Amino acid sequence: TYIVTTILEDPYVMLKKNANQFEGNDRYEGYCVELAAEIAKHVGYSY
Amino acid sequence: VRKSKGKYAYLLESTMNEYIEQRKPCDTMKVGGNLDSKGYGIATPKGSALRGPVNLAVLKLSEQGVLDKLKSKWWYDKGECGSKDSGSKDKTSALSLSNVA
Amino acid sequence: EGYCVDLAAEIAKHCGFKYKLTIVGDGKYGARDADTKIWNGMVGELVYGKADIAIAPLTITLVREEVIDFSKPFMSLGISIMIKKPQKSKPGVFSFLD
Amino acid sequence: FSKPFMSLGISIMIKKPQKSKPGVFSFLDPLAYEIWMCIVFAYIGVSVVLF
Ligand SMILES: O=c1[nH]c2cc(C(F)(F)F)c(N3CCOCC3)cc2n(CP(=O)(O)O)c1=O
Ligand SMILES: CCCCCCCCCC
Ligand SMILES: CCCCCCCCC
Ligand SMILES: CCCCCCCC
Repeated sequence: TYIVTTILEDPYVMLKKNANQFEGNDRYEGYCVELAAEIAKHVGYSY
Repeated sequence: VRKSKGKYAYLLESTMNEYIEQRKPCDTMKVGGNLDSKGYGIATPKGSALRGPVNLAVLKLSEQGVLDKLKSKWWYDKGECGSKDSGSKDKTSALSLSNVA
Repeated sequence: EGYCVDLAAEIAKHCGFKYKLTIVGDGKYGARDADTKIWNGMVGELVYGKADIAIAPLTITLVREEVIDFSKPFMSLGISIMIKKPQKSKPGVFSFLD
Repeated sequence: FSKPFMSLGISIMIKKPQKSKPGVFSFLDPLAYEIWMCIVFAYIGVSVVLF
């Protein structure tokens, strides 16, 4: 796998509500989160 | 700025200004164009094999109109006050009725 | 002498080298051929060994970055709108109700 | 670095001017309240003198 870093205090990556129900990267939601998913889908690598 | 009521003009970046205007109670607005020109970008350790295909994926997403869709969704489709009266009401030169009510 | 000329003069200052302001004989940009599958313009000149650098407003994209490593854009373009200046129209009849 | 996926710039943020709904008696603005009252008191004064 790969280790990916980002900042939290920004409208790009935010902690979605009900984070206790989710776990891992699924809890983090935001514009920058969708960009990371599309790039990982195009390149083809888990992260 | 919200308390000055037309007395304090804060100078910030374009993306943060558009988000604080739309995704917040819109008592302030952005006026004028950008003074300087900057640009964001994802990084990669110096001398790594994850720079070529990553750069090609960024240009592919920006060419297929995907980044413009994601921006219009998180900045406009999810604003706090929304877009009330999206059609900008032109400044009527005629005298209103409330002025002589 | 223009914008790209001054840009190349400033680039050659921070990166000392010998350069000649050559002009492309085709006057076109990077366009993939239908059947020949060969480039043209500045991309065709750089892919076949005709110039050392291209100080020109080349629109970066996916079809050109795979063959020519671009740099950070010095300026951003935009598909803008142009219209005639809003001059005073001819005042028609019933203009006293304004 | 990769190619810039988003462009930005130093922008200006000012308070959005409200609609500024004029008052009900906005037509009494060109003349102060002291003028309107002095006119009424001069109106009744001239009438009594004329009588
Ligand atoms: O890399 C490119 N850079 C370009 C730069 C310019 C400009 F800088 F504005 F001169 C223009 N023009 C805009 C209108 O037509 C006349 C000249 C075209 C360009 N094109 C062709 P396009 O892709 O069809 O737009 C490119 O390919
Ligand atoms: C401004 C409050 C008083 C307005 C008086 C208007 C009088 C009009 C007739 C003289
Ligand atoms: C500015 C021209 C207006 C013409 C209105 C004509 C109405 C006819 C009933
Ligand atoms: C407060 C002013 C009242 C005026 C009433 C009308 C007088 C002619």
